Amino acid sequence: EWEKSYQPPVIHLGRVLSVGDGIARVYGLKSVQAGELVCFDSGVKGMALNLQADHVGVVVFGNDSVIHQG
Amino acid sequence: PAIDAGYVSQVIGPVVDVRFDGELPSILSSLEVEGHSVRLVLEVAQHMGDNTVRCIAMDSTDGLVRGQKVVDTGSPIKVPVGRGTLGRIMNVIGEPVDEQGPIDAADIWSIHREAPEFTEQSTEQEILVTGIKVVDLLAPYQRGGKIGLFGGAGVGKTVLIMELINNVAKAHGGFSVFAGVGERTREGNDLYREMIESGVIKLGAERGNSKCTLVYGQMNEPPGARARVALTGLTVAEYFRDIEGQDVLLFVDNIFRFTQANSEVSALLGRIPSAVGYQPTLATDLGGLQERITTTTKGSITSVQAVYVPADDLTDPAPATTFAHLDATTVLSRSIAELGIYPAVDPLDSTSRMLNPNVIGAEHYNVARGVQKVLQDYKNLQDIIAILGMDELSEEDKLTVARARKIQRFLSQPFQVAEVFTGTPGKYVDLADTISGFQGVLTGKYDDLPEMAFYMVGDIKEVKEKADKMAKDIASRKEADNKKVSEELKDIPSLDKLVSEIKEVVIEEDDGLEEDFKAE
Amino acid sequence: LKLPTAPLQLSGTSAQIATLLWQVAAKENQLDKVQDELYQFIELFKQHSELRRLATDPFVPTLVRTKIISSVLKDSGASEITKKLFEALADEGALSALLEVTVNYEELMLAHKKEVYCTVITAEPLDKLERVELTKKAEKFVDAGFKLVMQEKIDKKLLGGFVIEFSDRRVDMSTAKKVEEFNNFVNKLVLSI
Amino acid sequence: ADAKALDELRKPKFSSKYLIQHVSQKLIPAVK
Ligand SMILES: Nc1ncnc2c1ncn2[C@@H]1O[C@H](COP(=O)(O)OP(=O)(O)O)[C@@H](O)[C@H]1O
Ligand SMILES: [Mg+2]
Repeated sequence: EWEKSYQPPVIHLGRVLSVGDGIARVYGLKSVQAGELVCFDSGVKGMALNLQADHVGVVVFGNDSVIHQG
Repeated sequence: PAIDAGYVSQVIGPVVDVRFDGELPSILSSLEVEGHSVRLVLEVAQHMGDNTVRCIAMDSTDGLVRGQKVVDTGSPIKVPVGRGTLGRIMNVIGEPVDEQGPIDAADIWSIHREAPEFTEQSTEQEILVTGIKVVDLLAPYQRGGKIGLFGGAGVGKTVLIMELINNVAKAHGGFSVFAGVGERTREGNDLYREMIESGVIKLGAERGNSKCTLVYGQMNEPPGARARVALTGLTVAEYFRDIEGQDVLLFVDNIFRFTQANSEVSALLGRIPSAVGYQPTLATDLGGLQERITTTTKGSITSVQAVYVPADDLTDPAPATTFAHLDATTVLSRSIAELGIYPAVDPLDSTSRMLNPNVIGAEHYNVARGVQKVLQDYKNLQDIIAILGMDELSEEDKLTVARARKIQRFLSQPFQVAEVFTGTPGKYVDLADTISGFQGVLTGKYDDLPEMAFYMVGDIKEVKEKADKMAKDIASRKEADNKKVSEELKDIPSLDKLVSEIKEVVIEEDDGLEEDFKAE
Repeated sequence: LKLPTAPLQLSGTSAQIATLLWQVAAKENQLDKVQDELYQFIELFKQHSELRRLATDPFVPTLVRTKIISSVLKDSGASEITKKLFEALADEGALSALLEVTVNYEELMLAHKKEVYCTVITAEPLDKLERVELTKKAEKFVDAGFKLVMQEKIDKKLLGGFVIEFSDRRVDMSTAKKVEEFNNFVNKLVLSI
Repeated sequence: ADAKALDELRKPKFSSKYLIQHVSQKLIPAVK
């Protein structure tokens, strides 16, 4: 039943501009909400706290030593 | 609808930026967000200069996307005012939150308005008797003035304002408006049930006979809402003063929360911070609010604004700015509340402009100044009593110590609303009786009375009555204590007869948690 | 006084110059002329050193930079828009903002030319029935009447399938992630069942 | 913007040469 119901969903992604001091300046994510739980590629979660006009500030729910630019 | 429909540009907490293609709204005007879960009202605070306003949101911004269309209302935040609002609870945008249908609106007034001018001011000085002894003795409240109840974090300024509501607000004749600015939601529900049970709020079709309008933006609300609920309570009170033309009351709870909400917002507008962490525009925002609470020629607003102090610090700029806007000041202290004194009014810091020999009489004035003199001469000797002891003082100094210890206990008073948790019934003292009582203790007619007879009594009769009661019970003694407990004729059953009387409850099979989680 | 609205809003202080440039060149309907001129100026900055010395050196006076940009752009059929743009951007030393004003202008023109890009990355070279069946499934991800183009890349790490790269959203219809989500779905049940 | 839309200007994309051909002979006396 997992193969007959398997649609790979379209996912709106975004790059990381800079990480340090407990924040992830995330490029893109035009469809993100203020306070949306984002999830990095390393598995560590995050919250889209500051929705700026040119990036999206993301605090990192966990250790930010697994997050790189890009 | 291409023009006059802007989109959300950026969101920083409770601060939302809208960018327009043409016709930016004026500052202090209300915007509406399209497609949000709750009706989220923005309010323009700045113009950022790239066809971009910088709005304060009156609700949560959780779930705002930077593409959401925002319409303009072309007006400020406008609340339903009139006689139909009497008996309703309103939030910061004028919606009813008491679930009694919509608000019967005579007119729709905005919350941003200019203060009344200099020529519209009234210069009147008549007393307002409240029944408390320290207020009616040392800092009498002006009837149509401004009253600040300072002191913070458990000194009793929210109990004292309920006592002021219970005393003055039913014997007043005019209306009342309670504006809860960032106090507890539980306290608002307690006041709503207590005003329904007392009859100053009625429900049903006889709602118009009530005499109190509630406006609540209580402490669960985001800092956009707490910065504007005082202005909504001001608009509701200013309709009664300006159009109905009659004298009201306006009890604003925790006006520090207005300054604190504007400081939480002004951290994210990118302004440079002032002293200890507040906004730079503290004094002007607090003036633009507090100068609207004024008695004009046509009506009167008698306001009792509780002012929370931060960490019991009167040199903090947020209450020290507020000190200039108040007629009668009632500073509460925790050093007196830790002595068991209630209400914990600091008698040597709480002042008033009504304490003048031309207004309240030279007898009341000289009694109040003598009481302040006795307490201050006591306060000068406090270290000497601390380290050197009571057994080396002068005769006159150890008489003023006893007189000051009697008037400190005598300034305490049981409240009509505090008896829910203290047992002692409240005593509403008249004005001339407490003036005569303090004149008697100042002259020295009650030197030989015990000090605990002065504690928690109304007037000068009840201190001698409590002395007679407490000096009976040091000499009251009964012989064999007249029990007659054993062998009561057909009164006490057996233990198992009383056990069999108990109905037995069943136990419904280990929390039943899966059956009412698969139900939804 | 009456400027035509830009198709997509953008950021500040370098995208605003591109917004004004698209508005002015859309009032004049030279929207693909000035894009070619800006591309020519990008490569012209790439070619010589005496022109990038007008944008990286902080000791050039503004008078000689303004007179050089005027006396160079006097001729060769340059548009009035690009001439006055480069005059205003050389008067204030903003010639280094050319490289990121033209990108926002390209995003604006790509919004107008009603054409969105994509990139399908694959393992084998695609055949013509693979391609015309790919366009029908990839068009269901666009959201209006657009001109979604289909770029091709070849990468051996995928074991067949396709991954669409829209530069803002990603559809991983590949088999290498299908078997990667397959082996993750089994091991969450073997630890349980 | 990003770097991904800014690296792609390193490849030439003019598709016309009516500006880079003429002013490349004018720029050297202009800086002289
Ligand atoms: N007149 C009083 N008599 C006895 N206790 C009082 C009195 N006034 C206040 N208190 C005590 O203060 C507590 C609450 O103070 P409150 O009015 O809530 O101040 P705040 O709002 O600053 O916390 C109550 O639990 C009560 O026991
Ligand atoms: Mg309280």
